[PDB]
Amino acid sequence: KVTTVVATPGQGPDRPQEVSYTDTKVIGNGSFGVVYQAKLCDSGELVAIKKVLQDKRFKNRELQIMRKLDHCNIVRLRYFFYSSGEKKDEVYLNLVLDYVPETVYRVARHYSRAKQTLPVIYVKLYMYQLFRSLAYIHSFGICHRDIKPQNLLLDPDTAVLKLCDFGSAKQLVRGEPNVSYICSRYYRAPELIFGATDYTSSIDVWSAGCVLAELLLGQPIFPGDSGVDQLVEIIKVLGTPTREQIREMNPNYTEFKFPQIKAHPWTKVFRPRTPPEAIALCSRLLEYTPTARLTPLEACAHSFFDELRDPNVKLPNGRDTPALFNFTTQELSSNPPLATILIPPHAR
Amino acid sequence: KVTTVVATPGQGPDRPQEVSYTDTKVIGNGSFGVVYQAKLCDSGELVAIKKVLQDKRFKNRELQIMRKLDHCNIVRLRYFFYSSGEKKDEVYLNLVLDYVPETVYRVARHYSRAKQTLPVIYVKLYMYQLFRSLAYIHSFGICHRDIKPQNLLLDPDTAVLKLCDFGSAKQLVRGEPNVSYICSRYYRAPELIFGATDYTSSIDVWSAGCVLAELLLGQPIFPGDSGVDQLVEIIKVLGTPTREQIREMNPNYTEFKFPQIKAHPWTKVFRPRTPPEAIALCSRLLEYTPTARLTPLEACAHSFFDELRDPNVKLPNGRDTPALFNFTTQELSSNPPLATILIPPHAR
Ligand SMILES: N#C[C@@H](Cc1nc2nc(NC3CCCCC3)nc(N)n2n1)C(N)=O
Ligand SMILES: N#C[C@@H](Cc1nc2nc(NC3CCCCC3)nc(N)n2n1)C(N)=O
Ligand SMILES: [Cl-]
Ligand SMILES: [Cl-]
Ligand code: NA
Repeated sequence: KVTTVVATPGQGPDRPQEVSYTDTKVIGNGSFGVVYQAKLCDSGELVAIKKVLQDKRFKNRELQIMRKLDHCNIVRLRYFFYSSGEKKDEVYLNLVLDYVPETVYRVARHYSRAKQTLPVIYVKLYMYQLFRSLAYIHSFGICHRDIKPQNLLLDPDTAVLKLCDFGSAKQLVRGEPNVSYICSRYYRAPELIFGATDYTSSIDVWSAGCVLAELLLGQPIFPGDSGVDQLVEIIKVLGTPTREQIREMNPNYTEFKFPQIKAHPWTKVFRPRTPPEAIALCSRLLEYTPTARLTPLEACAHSFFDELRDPNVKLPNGRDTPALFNFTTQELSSNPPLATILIPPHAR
Repeated sequence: KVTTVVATPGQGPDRPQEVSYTDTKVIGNGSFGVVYQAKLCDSGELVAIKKVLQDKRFKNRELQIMRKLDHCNIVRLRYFFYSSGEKKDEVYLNLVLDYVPETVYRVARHYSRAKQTLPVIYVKLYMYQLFRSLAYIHSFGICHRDIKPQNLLLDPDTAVLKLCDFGSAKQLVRGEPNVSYICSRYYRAPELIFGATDYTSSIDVWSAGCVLAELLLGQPIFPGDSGVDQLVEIIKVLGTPTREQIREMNPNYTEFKFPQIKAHPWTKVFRPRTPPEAIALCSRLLEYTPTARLTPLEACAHSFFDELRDPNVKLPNGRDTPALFNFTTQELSSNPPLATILIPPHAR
């Protein structure tokens, strides 16, 4: 009922601490392992405890990444500790994360059952914060590789979004291959569908574009149970990829024949009330050619998010906007001059 | 109510004729298009009509393949015709197939939802016929590439199984590249998960192995929404692949690290009392090394199907089994001496 473990502070001094927690229950299963909710005894603060198999023979990459990340739009690591668990003779890594009450997946499914779509102000807020989180991790060469609604945590009251799951995350290095089989069905970049191993951080931009399109639409834009089926849905919207485009995605694939279809114009993909700036942003995210896609920071600076930089912007609930403009040098490092757009006059 | 088209027979002279049908209704969707049931006015016979967009550029390969195939365990293409459809000025190919009332998918789910398993006699009947269809197409060098319960049709009362959807099927040629992104989630050989463009007909055997497993087990054996999750599940059963096994699947993956995990003995994967020869056949289909997997024809000859060769065997409904032993020469061509096992005494 009250459990006590010795744990290391996620960030801060490397000094072990006694940590007591109660009201423990399973909130999720998965290929990774188990997620638990619990309450810290000292503070009363809720946490989420992600428990995963530890590879006995090399240090855990997820832990390593999560210990260097510090950002308002990434879920915080409070503590970690090793333990035994279900399977015999295994050591488990336990990541003690700040609890967050909702996910983008769950909110999006709430409006879908009400035959409604998320109000656009929320879509700007959440997508803006996702892009800021990607700008941050990308500035360290870290690619998330599994951007999807389930991994986007929301606090509905504050409209703050936090990026979870660094279980697939990896620092990408040019000339060093990467497994092609990361990323979840609907959110996978074409280069990944094509089994590329030399892909870039722009795979997260594609994933992010799929999420935005999906919030606008009320359903996934590129569904399918096979790669073929996904490609067809992609080709239906984007049109047939040229050979030049294919060579940039996976050069092994340039001589394959593809379904011959004309690009279905973007304005008719989305609902009539969809804002045209949103449609423009989707088109600049969901590009075949990886380097033609907006960077996260450029995405942040897109006109769709202008309403966020309006000093007179309020949320529906009445509350002010969360922190959107406290950008660090690290965050801006890919394109410092973009600060002139991203940090509006009323915040300098 | 009555629709009249000009259609060409699936087989025989390219002689377009008037074909009238009625009692038209939708029984399916997909990336491909839509599926209809209908009734042929002349004969009263039921058909399914697969409607798909046509490429005025290049020939339809699905059509080409289905015109050539003649086999008791492959759905017969009765007619094809061109039409107007969804997109305004676009040409649709309509494949008119023999109606079959059920699928393995539906049957398996019926049982699944009731927390029961298919009786093994039915697992024998269906999997044997599946392997027979595979031996036949493979003998022409044609790989299906999308084996899964939804593509397996059956008549409940005769117990006959027929293999549908040749939309992904291709004649494979060694050393010539193929798209890796075919085959539906759960049924995909690990070489496809690794994005191999170089692969063989043995991907169908892996898939078939996944169907056998799924019917014994009551759920898919390697679920997951990412390739990584699929692979975790695979390794938990098969154990970590050796460097050599990896090289046989995709040599570009040899230098990546994999979870160090011990094989789960195969007997403890399935519920107790699961026939041991069902388990043995599974272990010879679901092999990392693609060349180590049984051929379809070897699969048919496996002891798991001995009961089918019994002169006294009957279906549960009391009728005789369908025709299981009337092999052609083409069918036996991969390994003709296997006829000794495959055609039992009472059938010669
Ligand atoms: N575990 C885990 C996720 C990240 C995650 N998921 C969370 N869910 C929550 N809360 C849930 C929101 C969904 C509704 C029930 C609790 N809180 C946190 N910190 N995380 N963090 C992963 N796969 O890495
Ligand atoms: N079209 C199509 C499927 C094959 C297919 N599916 C069928 N379903 C039926 N009948 C349904 C099966 C069970 C559900 C009711 C009707 N009949 C036929 N001939 N086919 N043929 C494909 N993806 O190519
Ligand atoms: Cl035959
Ligand atoms: Cl049945
Ligand atoms: Na090979």
